Amino acid sequence: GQKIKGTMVVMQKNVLDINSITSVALDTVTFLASSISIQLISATKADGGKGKVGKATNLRGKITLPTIGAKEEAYDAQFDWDSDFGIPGAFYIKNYMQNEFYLKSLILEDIPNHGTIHFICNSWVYNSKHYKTDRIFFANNTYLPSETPAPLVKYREEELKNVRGDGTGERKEWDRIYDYDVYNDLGDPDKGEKYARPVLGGSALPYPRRGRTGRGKTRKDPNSEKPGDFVYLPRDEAFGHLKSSDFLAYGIKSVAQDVLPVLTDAFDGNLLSLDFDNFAEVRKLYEGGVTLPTNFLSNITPIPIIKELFRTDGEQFLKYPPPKVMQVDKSAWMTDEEFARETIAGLNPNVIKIIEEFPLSSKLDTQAYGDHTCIITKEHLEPNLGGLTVEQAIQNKKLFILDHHDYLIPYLRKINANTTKTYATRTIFFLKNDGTLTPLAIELSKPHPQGEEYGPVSEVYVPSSEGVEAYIWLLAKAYVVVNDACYHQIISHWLNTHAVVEPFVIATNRHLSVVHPIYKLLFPHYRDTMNINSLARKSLVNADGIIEKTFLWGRYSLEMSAVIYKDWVFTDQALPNDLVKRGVAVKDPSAPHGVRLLIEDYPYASDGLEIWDAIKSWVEEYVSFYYKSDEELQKDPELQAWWKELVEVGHGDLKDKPWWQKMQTREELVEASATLIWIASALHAAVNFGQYPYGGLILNRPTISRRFMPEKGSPEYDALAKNPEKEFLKTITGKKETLIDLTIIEILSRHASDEFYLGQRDGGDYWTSDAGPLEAFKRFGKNLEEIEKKLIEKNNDETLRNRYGPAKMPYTLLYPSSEEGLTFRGIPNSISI
Ligand SMILES: [Fe+3]
Repeated sequence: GQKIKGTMVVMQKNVLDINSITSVALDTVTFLASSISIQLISATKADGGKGKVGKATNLRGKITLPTIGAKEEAYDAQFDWDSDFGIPGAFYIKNYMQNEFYLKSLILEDIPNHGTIHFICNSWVYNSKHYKTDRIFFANNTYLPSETPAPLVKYREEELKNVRGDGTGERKEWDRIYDYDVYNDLGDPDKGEKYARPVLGGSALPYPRRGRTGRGKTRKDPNSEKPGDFVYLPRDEAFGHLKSSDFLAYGIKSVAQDVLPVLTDAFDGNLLSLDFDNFAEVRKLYEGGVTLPTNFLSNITPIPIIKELFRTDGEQFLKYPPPKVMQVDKSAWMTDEEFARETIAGLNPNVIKIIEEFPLSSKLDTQAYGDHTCIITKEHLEPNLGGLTVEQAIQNKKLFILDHHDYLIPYLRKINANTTKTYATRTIFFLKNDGTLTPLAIELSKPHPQGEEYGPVSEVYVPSSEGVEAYIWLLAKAYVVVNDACYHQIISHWLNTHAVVEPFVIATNRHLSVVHPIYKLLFPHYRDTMNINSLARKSLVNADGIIEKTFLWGRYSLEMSAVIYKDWVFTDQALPNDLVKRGVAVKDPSAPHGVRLLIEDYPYASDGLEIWDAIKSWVEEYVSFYYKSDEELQKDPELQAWWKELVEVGHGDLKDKPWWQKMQTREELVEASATLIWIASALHAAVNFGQYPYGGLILNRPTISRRFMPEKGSPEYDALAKNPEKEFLKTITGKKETLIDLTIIEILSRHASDEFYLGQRDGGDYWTSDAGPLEAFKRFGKNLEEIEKKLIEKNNDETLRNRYGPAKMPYTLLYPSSEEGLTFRGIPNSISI
């Protein structure tokens, strides 16, 4: 059997690059007798206990397959083999070109007595000289460890060592070394000792690990990593995009680095007035944009990813879309039904919980802070429409808190010590008999000037519809949104999804071979996570980044994630566990998902549960194809090393916590897997894709509070009485930070046209050999089609008002699919923004 037809498909560097090529470039084109060489490794025949490798073969072709793909080149080789080489199930490759190419696949056809073999690569191959060992790629055969080809056990073992790479050295672009390190690269201690931030990782501050980058330490701090112009992530975790509009992390680097300078100059040099006057000025943002004169612009130029990214037509511009929560009822945002609806069906839809006892305690110590008990008590909780006692309403599963109190208090002196004036809130909600919630009171806690020990200085507030007191209710509500928007951005979003998924991406690539059942299960749920977190570490959660300067906890934000993380339990992220812990549901096996929801028209948890079991059934089906027993899941060395390093290093600051699955069990594997995918896919989508639709109007979702509350016939109070729009505007997020906020969260809410949503979407039809899982993944994808149909139904039911509101905004967030753009819908597989 003479020649086996290999035919390789690839994408060139200039095609997945934001700048490279013209027309005629860095298009790298005429390939022949060396440019690329391939050796075939044997699955069947050995030399020792290692498959035969067979003769460097040049890529003697270059034309059409003819359905190759958009901007994909395909090569061809005729490999001279026989039979005593055996069947190939792996290959080594060498790039002799200057440029790297994106290798997609290699199909091995016309192999005698055997079928056409598939290699799914989706990896870049840089020049041969960058590598000690040449690139190895296995065929699409899923193999548990004690299921490897005996010529291939040593290449599989060898390949996982090279991805692991020792814990030394400064990492390069072309590398694929997954290793961990603490968050010690957020500060810039050398260019001022005020930009120095603490390490998030270890004894003192618990946190997950980030990808190791190995740059040099700082001059002033030997235990903190210097900044870099390039932040490293394992090469294949940074995805290119065939289209320029889809480099959204690049458009967010370019906000932080490029747009922000211009704004800083325009405000400073007064090309722009520093603060908004009416609420009609704020709405014009979305009606005509941020304008600036020709001469200023033609000098401070260009930043072209803010292209038809913001579609800034002509000139004298920057441009925002009208947010959905303002598209149809412009003032819907003021209404207490929209204020409370958004707790259940908004931007940050999972903080709220049941009230178990009353008064309402403080879980912080009295010798150091005091009596931080809630002063929302009994009197003001019995209103217009509220026949029950507080004691009947908790009895009846009708009274709810939004506690933004105790995590805030130790950090509040510190938060308020400069340009930001704020409270540590608490907010009681009543589930009205109509299925909707409403606010019954807000205690605003202020620090207390005679020390932390005689604090707080609390003030309760209740609904109002009269004169000036209307606006005091509004400002009381904004001091709660302010508290929540930064609990969102940081905890519900950065820590709970982005930050805690990183150790999973790293632990899977280091201990679970690219050929493993479970590597391939998890794998599509990691798409661009390491890339958006490396740019978040460089341009968003850094000393003076967009998150500190735009959101309330400021310089203390990420230090606060570490302490809130002291309480992060992985088990409770699973959506049943979550609901059951907050008390907005109970385990009722008679009920549809095995849980009865106490707030029954809670749109996030209602659609959520539908998507949770859709994920959990598939990973259970999948896992069953590969483990017929708990005792053979235990018998897997890679999997047990995956979970061992994950819980011990990855999230090692909680490594001795009692809730960690110990992976002795197939159901332990199934919930561990499903929780992860939930976090990566649906949770993240729930808390992220509704950021510009809801918080794209600072009125509706204010990020910073600059003044405190007007008291009683105060000059502040009479100024608010005179014109209340302006004093409100003076309390919340002022213009400059409104603009940087808005530009980030708009990009952050966009779906790239090349996005991979849950279902149907992985990389290739032949990502595995196994026919069972392939068809079990089309059924899971059909299942989501069906579930979307049930969700589309609940948004035509005009009975469920919580999924519409004063805002008239059908809660489209957990709809598993979507078109590109800034839809209020779609569930990607992963944290891709
Ligand atoms: Fe995100």
